[PDB]
Amino acid sequence: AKCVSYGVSQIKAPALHSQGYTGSNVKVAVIDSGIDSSHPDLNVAGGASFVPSETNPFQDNNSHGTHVAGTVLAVAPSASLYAVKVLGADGSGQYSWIINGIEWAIANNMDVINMSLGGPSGSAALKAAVDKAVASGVVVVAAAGNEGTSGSSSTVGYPGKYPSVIAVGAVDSSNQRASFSSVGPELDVMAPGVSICSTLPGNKYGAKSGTSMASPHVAGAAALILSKHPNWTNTQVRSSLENTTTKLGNSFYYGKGLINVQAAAQ
Ligand code: NA
Repeated sequence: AKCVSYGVSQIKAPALHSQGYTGSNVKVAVIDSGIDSSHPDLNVAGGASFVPSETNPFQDNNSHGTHVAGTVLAVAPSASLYAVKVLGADGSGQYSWIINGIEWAIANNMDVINMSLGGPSGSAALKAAVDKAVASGVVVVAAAGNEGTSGSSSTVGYPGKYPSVIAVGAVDSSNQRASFSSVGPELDVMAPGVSICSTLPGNKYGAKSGTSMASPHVAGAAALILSKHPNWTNTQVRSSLENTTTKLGNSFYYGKGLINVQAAAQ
């Protein structure tokens, strides 16, 4: 059959879906390792690859992007997906490629960007890309990272670390922060990211854990909110999202807490 991550119910999407809103007409760029468009439960509307060795953004050699992309879809089934391939088959990519995929989203008028990816070093140009995307009105979401903790140090990666990005940590089914989830003052909200079941390449399904799994729930969520309020700006979308979370533990670890889409959409 299939699975829908349990995070769809947990972030309260079904209520949006039941109000009639499902991400309709919202453009979401899934900045990852491609998306296997050949999957039946997955419809990709377009995309582009910045990985020179891997020229087909609709071919996913890793599984990462298909999974992440199926999670967005699960939260917002009618969203339009763009596969922006910046991570090759090993799971890694240049910062350059990433900016390139980010510059492609701005230019193609994406409404939402999901980056379930991260690096330990800052880039002023990656920082400029995300800032420009947000300035262009795109809602940018990224994984907060899977670096655990380190004393008092922020373990939030880049770009999750920039203030213009919404960095998403991961919770499990019982809202407990996942051991691996990065922490730090830049962590903004949480979403499920432990053993999340989603689509895989070759008419498959599988679960994975990671802030990368959390990120797409928050991105599919912004797409639900948009479909209900297409005139809201990104700033508005994002604010509703942070302002209506279910508070959990302290902020260094959980951020503002878990997102509640029913509430966010108002
Ligand atoms: Na941030």
